[PDB]
Amino acid sequence: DIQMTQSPSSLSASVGDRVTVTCRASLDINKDLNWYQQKPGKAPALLIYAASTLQTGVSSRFSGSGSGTQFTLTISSLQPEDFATYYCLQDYSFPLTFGGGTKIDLKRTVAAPSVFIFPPSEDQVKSGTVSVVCLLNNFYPREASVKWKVDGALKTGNSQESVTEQDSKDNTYSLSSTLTLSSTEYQSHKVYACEVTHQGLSSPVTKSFNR
Amino acid sequence: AVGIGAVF
Amino acid sequence: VQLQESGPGVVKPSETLSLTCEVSLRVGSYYWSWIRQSQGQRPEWMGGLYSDTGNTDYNPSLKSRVSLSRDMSKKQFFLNLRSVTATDTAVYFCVSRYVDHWTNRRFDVWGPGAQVTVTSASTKGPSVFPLAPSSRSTSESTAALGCLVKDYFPEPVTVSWNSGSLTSGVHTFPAVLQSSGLYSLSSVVTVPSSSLGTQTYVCNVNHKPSNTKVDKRVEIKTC
Repeated sequence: DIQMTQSPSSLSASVGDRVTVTCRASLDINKDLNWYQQKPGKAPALLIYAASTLQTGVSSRFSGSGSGTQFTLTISSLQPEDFATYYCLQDYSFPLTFGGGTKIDLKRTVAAPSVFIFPPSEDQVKSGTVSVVCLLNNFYPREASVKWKVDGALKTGNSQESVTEQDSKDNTYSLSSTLTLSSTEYQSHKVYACEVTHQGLSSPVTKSFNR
Repeated sequence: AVGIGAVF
Repeated sequence: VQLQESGPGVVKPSETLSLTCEVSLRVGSYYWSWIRQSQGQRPEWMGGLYSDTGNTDYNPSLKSRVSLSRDMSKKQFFLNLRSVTATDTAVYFCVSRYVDHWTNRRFDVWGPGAQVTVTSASTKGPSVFPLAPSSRSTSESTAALGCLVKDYFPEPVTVSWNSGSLTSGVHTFPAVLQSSGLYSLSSVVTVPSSSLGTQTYVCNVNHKPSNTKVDKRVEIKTC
C-alpha cells in the first residue's frame, strides 16, 4: 500500500499568517490527493481534491499544489476557525490511505513545561495495581518527549500519554505520562524518574522519587 | 482514481 | 444527501461489530465506504463498495474480518467487523463519494460518526486516588496536585475541584481505555504552595451512567 508522510505533526501560526502543510507519497500518485480539515468530534471536511481543486463552499484562502509524490496545502491568511487538524488522503490506488495529520494551533511565546512526578498513594498500593503519573504542565509548543528511567535504566512500553487541547486562556498544553504497574512489580524497584525534553529546556529535566 | 461513483 | 451511522456502542471482544448507515437521497451509482478513526490517530479506510453492483474493495489490514454490503431498497449499507479486539475501539464513519457529471461537482458526504468501544466491561463507578504534592516540592512557589480516576465504564466522568470554586489552573486529561477494559484519567491543578496547609482541596468525580459520585481530599504527606 502507498502511505502519506505528513509534515509537520504540529505547526504554530498566528492569525493572518501564510501557512504550509506538506504530504509525501511513498509512490507516484499523480494528482489523486485530497486535503481534509477536521475539528474535534466532527467528521473530516473535504477542502481540496485532485491536488488543487477547491471543493464547493470552502474558503478561497485554501489552496493546494504538487504532483507525483510531493504535495502542499497552503492557508493564505489564517483565521481563528482554521485552528484544526488537517489530513491528506490519497485515492490513486486501493486501499485509500491518510497522512498522519497536522494540528495547526495558535502561536505564543515558548513556555517550558513545569514537571511534577506523583508516586502512588498507599491506598492505591493496597489495591494491587498502582499508577505513577508524570505531569508536564503549561508548555508550548506541543513538541514534547518523555523518557522513563527506573533504577537508572531506560524503560519502554507500559507508559501512556494524554494531552489536553490548547488552553483557551494561556494557549498552553499539559501532558500526563502514566505507568500502570502491579503493586508487586512496583515494589520491585526503588527509583522512578521521568526525563523531559522540550524546546524551552536547554538540557533535559528529570524529576524522580524513591519509593 | 478509485472509489468515486457517478450520477447523471 | 445525508448519512447516519447506527448500531451498538459497546461490543464484547471476539464478538462481531455491526453497524448500519442510513443513506438519504438521482440516477447512477455511489461509492460507499466505512472509515474509522481511533483517538489520537489518523483515519483508516476499511473498505468500500459501488452501490450499483455491491462489488467490494477491502483494506488488506483487515480483509478477513471486514464485510460490507448494501440494500438499495432500504437505502442502507452495512459494516460487519468480526472477532474484534480492544484496538478496534474507534469512531466509525460511513462516507459517500460520487461525482455529478452534469454539474461537475465532486461530493464527499460523511456521517457524524459512531463511537464503538470493544470491552467486556459492564457499567461501573470510578475509583479515585489522590495525587499528592510531594513534601520536598515545597521549595518552589507553585505546587501541583491531582486525582487519578480509574476503573469506570462507560464514559463520561466530570471532574471538579472544591465543588466548582476552584477552576483556575485545572487540567482534566482525556480518558483512555485501559487493558482492563475500563477507563482511566487524571485531573490536576496548580496552586500556590503557600496555600498548602491552609486551603483544603477536594476533587469531585461524577459518573452519571452508574449514578455514582466520589469525593477525594488531596493533602500533602507530612513525614
